[PDB]
Amino acid sequence: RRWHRKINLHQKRFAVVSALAASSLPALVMSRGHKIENVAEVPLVVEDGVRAYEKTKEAMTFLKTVGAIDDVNRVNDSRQIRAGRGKMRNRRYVARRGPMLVMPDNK
Amino acid sequence: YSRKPQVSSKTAKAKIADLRCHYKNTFETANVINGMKLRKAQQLYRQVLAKTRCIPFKRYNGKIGNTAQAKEWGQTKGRWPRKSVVAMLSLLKNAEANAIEKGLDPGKMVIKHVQVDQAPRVRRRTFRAHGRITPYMRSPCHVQLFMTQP
RNA sequence: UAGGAAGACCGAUAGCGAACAAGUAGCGUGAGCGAAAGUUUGAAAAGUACUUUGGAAAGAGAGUGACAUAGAACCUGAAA
RNA sequence: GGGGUGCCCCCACCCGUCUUGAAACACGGACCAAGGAGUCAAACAGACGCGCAAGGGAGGAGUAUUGUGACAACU
RNA sequence: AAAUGGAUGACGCUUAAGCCCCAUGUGCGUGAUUGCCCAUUAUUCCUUUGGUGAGGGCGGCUAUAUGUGAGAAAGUGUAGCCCUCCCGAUGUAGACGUGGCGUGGGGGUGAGGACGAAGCCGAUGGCGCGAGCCUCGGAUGGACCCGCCUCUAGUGCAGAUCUUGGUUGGCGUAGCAAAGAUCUAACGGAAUAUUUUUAAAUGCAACGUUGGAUACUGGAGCGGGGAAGGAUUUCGUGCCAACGGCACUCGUACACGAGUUGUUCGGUCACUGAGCACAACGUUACACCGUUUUGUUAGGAAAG
RNA sequence: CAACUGCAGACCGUACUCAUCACCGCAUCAGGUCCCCAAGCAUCGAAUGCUCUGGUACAUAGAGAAAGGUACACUCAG
RNA sequence: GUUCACCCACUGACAGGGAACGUGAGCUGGGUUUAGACCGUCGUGAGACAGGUUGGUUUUACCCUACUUGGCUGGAGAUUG
RNA sequence: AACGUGUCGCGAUGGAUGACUUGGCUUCCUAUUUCGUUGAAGAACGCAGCAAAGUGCGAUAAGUGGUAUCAAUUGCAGAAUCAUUGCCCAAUCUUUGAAC
Ligand SMILES: [Mg+2]
Ligand SMILES: [Mg+2]
Ligand SMILES: [Mg+2]
Ligand SMILES: [Mg+2]
Ligand SMILES: [Mg+2]
Ligand SMILES: [Mg+2]
Ligand SMILES: [Mg+2]
Ligand SMILES: [Mg+2]
Ligand SMILES: [Mg+2]
Ligand SMILES: [Mg+2]
Ligand SMILES: [Mg+2]
Ligand SMILES: [Mg+2]
Ligand SMILES: [Mg+2]
Ligand SMILES: [Mg+2]
Ligand SMILES: [Mg+2]
Ligand SMILES: [Mg+2]
Ligand SMILES: [Mg+2]
Ligand SMILES: [Mg+2]
Ligand SMILES: [Mg+2]
Ligand SMILES: [Mg+2]
Ligand SMILES: [Mg+2]
Ligand SMILES: [Mg+2]
Ligand code: NA
Ligand code: NA
Ligand code: NA
Ligand code: NA
Repeated sequence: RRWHRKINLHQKRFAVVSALAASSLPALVMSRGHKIENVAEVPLVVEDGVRAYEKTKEAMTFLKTVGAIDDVNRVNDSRQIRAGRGKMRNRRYVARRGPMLVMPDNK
Repeated sequence: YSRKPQVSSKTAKAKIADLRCHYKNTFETANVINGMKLRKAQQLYRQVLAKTRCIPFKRYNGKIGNTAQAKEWGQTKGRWPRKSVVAMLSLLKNAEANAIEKGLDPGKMVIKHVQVDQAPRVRRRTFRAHGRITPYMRSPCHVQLFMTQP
């Protein structure tokens, strides 16, 4: 059976560009389900000292400072056991999608 | 039990499961004593054994014989089922023993709620012409009753 | 032969014939053919001592357990 | 107002099928539960959606990566 | 002039309820132009649905707290953005449409659950033209599950002399009729001599052993021993759930224990027969082929 | 070499059945299945009938003059 | 084998038809019409012939109705007012 | 009158549905990777205190030996680093079978 698909290279780059622009409008961000009431200046840009953190405690303080902890709490409270046969097939829990953090590399 | 006694402190109950008697015969034998007294029901069973009276067959009468002794019950068909009468006599004796334990007087009890049901069947086989085999099945029954002192 | 990794798959008439003492029980002189069946009671056997009727099987009480219409092919328990 | 059971006056041939024509003295029809039949691949054509346009698009390979990593990015 | 008794549809009708024609309300040689009954037809009114549809509003300043009020979306399609108006509506084979219904799973989003999830039940009603959806009750259950947007498929049953299970009238019916057959007393057994409402008319029927009686097989035997086949059916003690198409206290049934002893019997040791086919040789793409007792293997040096 | 005497004599089978119930016919099925022994009287007799020995009362039974049946059961004037 | 026909007799007379060419889970099975076999004619042959001849399984009712007998028992608002 | 019919409450018969799943099916990867006359694969018979099948084993027969760990095994018995458990070097390995 035909399991995989081909997509034109230009169309794939068009889709990425459109999704990036959609993330810049707070009305579309709230409508998808994210909690951004305490954020300032969407799109949010933070300094580069973040890459030097070594402890998870430091990371959690940074998320609270910029107001991104509400979206993290939304994912935490939504964790639950999946309905149906899927829980027998190695996908037992479901959770929602939270914030993104984009980095210049894998460092 | 399908039904509940009105006064539980003056009632004696008894039941038997998977009794090895024909269900259709026991259905008629047990049904006739509903509403009777305990002593009157025992007397009728003794006279049926002596073949002086008969048990009326009202629902499973099929094509069975006619007799003069069925006129007492207002019909024409009846029989004298030996195995079912003996089994029903044992059940009444157990119910009478239960009443003695509770302190009641067996001479005043009146029978209420006789019920006969079909039990799981038992399978045998018989041999027919041209190399065929057909079922030869047995039909047991469940019986339950109680009786109250007025 | 030893290990590993998985799945937008099937879910006990499905998926291998076989989730079970299954290439077993059984069938055929033979070459060969070939099933049904979840022990899924309960968290724990705590699996009903004892009284009474009965030859026994069992019935009527008593008792364990949150539930015994959860009593042993014992979750739920449809239709004819 | 809805629901259940009975009654009265009126109306009312047995379902599915082949066939010009079935209520048929045409065939299949005891009852219930669970199963049960236009799918996947490959070549071509037309309609409709999307990208680019005298150009469009690759494939195979390769470059960089326990990380949503058999994905995604790049040539 | 014909074959079951029988058809103006039946009864019946003769100052017709028959045949051929003519009329019509209240008042038939004085009201000129509708005596009356019955349609999925015509006119008219209300509602739905679809259009080669036709028009209109949509730049919200009139004024207003509680103890005349709600809406208004620039729109194919929805609980249709709203208000007027016009025209069509049945249909086998067949084509197409639907912000049409329902089922298992993936990506998202939002909830529910031991103060009770799924499943199951219903004189539980409400909503929708409908496929269906939702609430209610359970004197049901005891651990998971759904709304919406999208992606995906082993996605919807009344019939195929359909497949697999279960249930069913017929039905306590058809039958259980070859081989002649049993009776009596005592004992055994829970299977009796069972009555509280004189004795018979209220515990029937049936089982084994022993004695007695009667009878059958009739030596080509329901006698006593073996082969083939079977493989513990043999024996003692116990036992009656299921099985011996009725019965059982009996049993080739079930349970627990026991039993088969050879220098001479049968077989091998230890013979040849109808025959078979190792070795050797030959053939075959390939031995899994052929020859191999008419005194006898092998182009053949087979004697230890 | 003929007598006598002393010692030792290996292995496997061995129960039960062989049939109107132990085998083959889906079964305790009126079918089928090889061999040996074989009494008295009648009589030509291994025909057929009855009997001592041995063996069996096991094959669902009880009550009981309907029609119509089956029978290895009969009789009928002219 | 017949339906039909034709003879012998009796008689008042020995008319003609229908009922799924009445009637096979009522019978019988002579005919017709499988497989065996013989003859004649036809065919190169296997075979053929509405030509002759002989031998050749006749299954099931216990259901509904109809009919024949046999019994039990309601009912006047034909079960109620 | 009974039989028969219909509706509701309760009880039988039967084993569907739901929720569970140490099973199947499909795809991918890694090795000091491939049996036997030094008698294989298969086939038979045996072995436990109580042991029918299955599992393990072979008259050293639910196991002997080495190694790491340490207090269990369990239905009832019974014994008290040495068992059990995992792994593996040294051994035993009945009758057959290419079978010689
Ligand atoms: Mg028979
Ligand atoms: Mg047979
Ligand atoms: Mg299976
Ligand atoms: Mg299978
Ligand atoms: Mg035609
Ligand atoms: Mg039709
Ligand atoms: Mg007709
Ligand atoms: Mg239409
Ligand atoms: Mg699926
Ligand atoms: Mg169905
Ligand atoms: Mg009878
Ligand atoms: Mg004799
Ligand atoms: Mg003999
Ligand atoms: Mg019996
Ligand atoms: Mg013999
Ligand atoms: Mg026999
Ligand atoms: Mg003489
Ligand atoms: Mg003689
Ligand atoms: Mg003789
Ligand atoms: Mg005569
Ligand atoms: Mg006829
Ligand atoms: Mg010629
Ligand atoms: Na579900
Ligand atoms: Na046809
Ligand atoms: Na008329
Ligand atoms: Na020879």
